[PDB]
Amino acid sequence: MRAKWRKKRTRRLKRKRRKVRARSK
Amino acid sequence: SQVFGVARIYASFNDTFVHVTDLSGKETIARVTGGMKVKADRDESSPYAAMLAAQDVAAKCKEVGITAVHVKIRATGGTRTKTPGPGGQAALRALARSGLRIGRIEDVTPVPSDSTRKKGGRRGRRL
Amino acid sequence: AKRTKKVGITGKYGVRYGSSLRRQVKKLEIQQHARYDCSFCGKKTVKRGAAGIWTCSCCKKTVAGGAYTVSTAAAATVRSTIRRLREMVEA
Amino acid sequence: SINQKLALVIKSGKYTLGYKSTVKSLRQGKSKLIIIAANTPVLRKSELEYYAMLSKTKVYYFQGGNNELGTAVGKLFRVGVVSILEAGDSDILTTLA
Amino acid sequence: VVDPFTRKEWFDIKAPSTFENRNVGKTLVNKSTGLKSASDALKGRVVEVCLADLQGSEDHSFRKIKLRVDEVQGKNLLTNFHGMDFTTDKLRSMVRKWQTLIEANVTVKTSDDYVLRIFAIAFTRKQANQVKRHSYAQSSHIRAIRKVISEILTKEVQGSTLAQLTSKLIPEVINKEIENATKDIFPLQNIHVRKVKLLKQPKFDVGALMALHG
Amino acid sequence: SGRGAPLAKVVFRDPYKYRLREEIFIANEGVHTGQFIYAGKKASLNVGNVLPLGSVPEGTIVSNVEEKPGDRGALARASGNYVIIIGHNPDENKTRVRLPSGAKKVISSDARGVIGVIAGGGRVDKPLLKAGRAFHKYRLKRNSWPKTRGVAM
Amino acid sequence: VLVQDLLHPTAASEARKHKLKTLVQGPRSYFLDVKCPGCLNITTVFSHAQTAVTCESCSTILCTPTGGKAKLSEGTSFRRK
Amino acid sequence: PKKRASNGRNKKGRGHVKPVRCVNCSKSIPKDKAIKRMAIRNIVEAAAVRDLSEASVYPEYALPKTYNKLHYCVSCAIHARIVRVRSREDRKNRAPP
RNA sequence: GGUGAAAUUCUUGGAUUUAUUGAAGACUAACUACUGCGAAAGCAUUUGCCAAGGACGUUUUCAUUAAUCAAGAACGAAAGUUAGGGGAUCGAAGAUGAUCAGAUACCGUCGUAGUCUUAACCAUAAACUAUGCCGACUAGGGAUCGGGUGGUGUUUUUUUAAUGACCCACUCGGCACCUUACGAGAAAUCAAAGUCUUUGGGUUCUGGGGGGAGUAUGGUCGCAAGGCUGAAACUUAAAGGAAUUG
Repeated sequence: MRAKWRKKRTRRLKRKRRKVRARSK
Repeated sequence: SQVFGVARIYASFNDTFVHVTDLSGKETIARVTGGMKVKADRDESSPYAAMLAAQDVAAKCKEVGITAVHVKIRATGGTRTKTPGPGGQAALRALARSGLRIGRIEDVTPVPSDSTRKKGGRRGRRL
Repeated sequence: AKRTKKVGITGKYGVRYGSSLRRQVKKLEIQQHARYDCSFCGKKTVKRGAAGIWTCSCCKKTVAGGAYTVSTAAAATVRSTIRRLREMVEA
Repeated sequence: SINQKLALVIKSGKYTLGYKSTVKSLRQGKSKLIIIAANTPVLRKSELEYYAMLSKTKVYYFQGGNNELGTAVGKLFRVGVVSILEAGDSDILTTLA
Repeated sequence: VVDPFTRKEWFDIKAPSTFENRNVGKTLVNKSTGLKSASDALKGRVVEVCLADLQGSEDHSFRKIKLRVDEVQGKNLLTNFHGMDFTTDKLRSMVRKWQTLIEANVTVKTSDDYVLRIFAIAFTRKQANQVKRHSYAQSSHIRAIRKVISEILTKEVQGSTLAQLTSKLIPEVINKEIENATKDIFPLQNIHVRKVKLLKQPKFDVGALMALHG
Repeated sequence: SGRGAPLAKVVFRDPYKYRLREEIFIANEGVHTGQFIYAGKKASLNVGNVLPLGSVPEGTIVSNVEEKPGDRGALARASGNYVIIIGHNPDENKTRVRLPSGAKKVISSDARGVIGVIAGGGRVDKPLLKAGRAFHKYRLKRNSWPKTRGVAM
Repeated sequence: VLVQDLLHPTAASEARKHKLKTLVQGPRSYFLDVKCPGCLNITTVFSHAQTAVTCESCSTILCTPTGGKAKLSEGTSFRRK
Repeated sequence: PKKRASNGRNKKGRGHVKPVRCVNCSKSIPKDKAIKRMAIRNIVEAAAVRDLSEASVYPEYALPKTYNKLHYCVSCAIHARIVRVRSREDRKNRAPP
């Protein structure tokens, strides 16, 4: 797949992981 | 040394408008659109509609009192196209044939001195 | 030393009322308790005794000003408009 | 424009800064010229002008406040009016009036 | 079913004295019916028409002049200068690559009520025997010309109403001063007056209008 | 107290007797104690003066404008607010004006109104912050605070 | 090109070149002695202006400054000294 | 330790200039790229020139021209307008005809 | 209206349509170019004020003051965010009518955020000549922007004076270009990517097969969105760059 959309795919999952980790803290 | 008029040919893509008027402007006589004569409605800007209606204009125009007519020429302009439509030439020749004398002509398109965003999107119209 | 990092004058409210509100207030409280310069005596002696009223400490003139500043933006432009609009009638 | 003149004047001939001193100078006859600030008050202005018309001293109105009139004359304090007693190296008498 | 085209009463509008001939406008509006008399209805309207039609000289096809009505005298009325333009195509002919365009204006006053804007224009020619294709202006000389031209625009008006103005306009003797003043500053070419229009209209004033018969 | 716009105590000489009769406008922004205040028909268009609405141009900012001739203040009398005269209707001497809501109005040219904005603009820019401040604001107005919600009772 | 002498070139192919890119660097600025209109005595002046010079005794304008060489006003004779 | 990757190829311009939308299809485009043509034609066609001249009041008449500058988006230029595509050598040449 | 064609749509509770005015924002057309400035990002209407800067001129002065630069710092498109204003066109979302097997996509008709501006933030971009900066030296050729020099040159007034504008020759500093390759290069191409196996003029920064990954974690800046700094296990024989046919 394309790089521009890959970037977005990363980003969305990163700010999911931000909530997932910050549920504990 | 005879009576005059003015035509003002607004010929666009997908419609043609040529409505002769009095020398002042407000006193109109016969509107005649592109879609009046023919009833196909994809041929709104076609030659045969514009030549048909151009005689019809002169019919109602002779019925009051018009001999000569100036022929100012216009387009949609502004943001859009700013280039004359298909049926303008169809009109011009047709009205020049059907009875009337022909006065002076010039361009009167609404040409902007740059203005507003054009309709379509940045990446543009595509198919 | 330099006593606090960011609150400044709004640290009197302390922990409360929400950050965005505190900052929002601070934005004004600086201007409210600013010593402004007089238009007449030309010293840094103008304060306010109630919002709207702006006093000169020496000189002792009192100018009608804004809520939290002496010359609020809208006022500043109004005078200029009037200043300009007087030059069509007279000269 | 005018600052350039006063910079030269303030370090060659001689001058005076204040109000009382200016009045004194004006009384005696030494006053060649006065520079009144724009901000300085109307009563004081008119007063100075009245002396000026009697001593026949040429009157100049500065385009700037008292802070500015200090800035011009190379002084780190305000000065509502500056009266001149001797135009030394410069020639500020006939350049303006 | 109505037939409202023919019931309108016929009419004609004539030009002012300061041109050459009066016979121009032949129009219709409406009959003087119950409410809305056509005498006062048509006053606001104007006619844009070529100068060659009312000058008796076919060389001036460009410049279509605008004329507004005020008085009515038995369906054979007199009219007074409203505005002017050049023809759109003429400007586009004037506008070329490999040269510089210079446009300017000023809100000059006449002797009376009439206050207006007048838009001047100039271009830069391939002077005499240039080898280079363009001959561009300097660009301090563009603004320095704009100043001289502006001055000319100013001092040539504050004169006797539209009477002197229109007179100057018809053969454009304004151009000569613009030419010989600018000649030393920059070669130049064309030099016309694009537009003139009334920011401040007249107030009625029948004395100026009706004292212009043949 | 109970009006964020500060007041302006002005003193004229009565024409018809030797005395100083005092009036009290809502102070327009940029006035100072011992500024002169010119009033009436041929007053200057300087901030503080009270001219009839025919005498001003259009685009003009006034405040405290009367609804009709000689009612002594009516519109734009709040802290910060102001009207904008946006054209004459010189026949049957009215003038068309821009009220601080947005909505328009047609009123006599003989209705006076005072030049400029009103002081204390940007009063409501600050948050009231703590209930106490609100209480303090309201106890100099009336007893419409605090307000219990109907859905509770 | 290829083989030539740069020590002794020609005045033709050197006076054309820039002041800095000659063999020995030298200015293109002679000194001129102007005889003014008023007085009979001379005024020794540098060919390039910088400032607007007036006469020695009877103070009137001699030569105005430009982008390069001095603009000597009116009919006034001069020398190369 | 440390290890990764890539990048690519080239062409020339100037700095930045504002765009002018496509006269046909409303795509945005600068003026170094541009692709422009001068539409310079009479109002009348070759067929219309006689029919008019015959019906013309005024001797000599006029017959002006509709002038306008048309800007394309490269995509649309190849769709119709004179641009097409040239060889390895011919794409260096700048002469029109 | 609107397209490839249809529809949505609005229509004598006069629609689209010409002429006379007004209101609001909008953007500086055409001229506008292998044209101009800025450190870049980026900047085109007039006029004024405020400082600033290049080149040029210079028998002016200063006298190695300098070249680049980890840290640290100003600016930094567009889109975003914060609270006001402004809120016309165009228009993420959205609603829609078509299209099609499906269409929440392309085509249409509207339309909230935005586009504009005030004060704050934000720091990324194919921020592109994906070509560090300073210095020197090497091939020709014209054309052009900005000074400068000279010529009994031409042109323009008041024949003539002065400038300007031209023409010619020349020289400095640029935006660049045309022709060769003298050289360089894997080629494409390059007057610099040259003067480098006959390998060293000064200096900063970055890369060491592809992925995993510009991810994880930890710091740090940010209101947030994100930004800077930045691995590992594990996996794999090619990824790739130019050209060559087909």
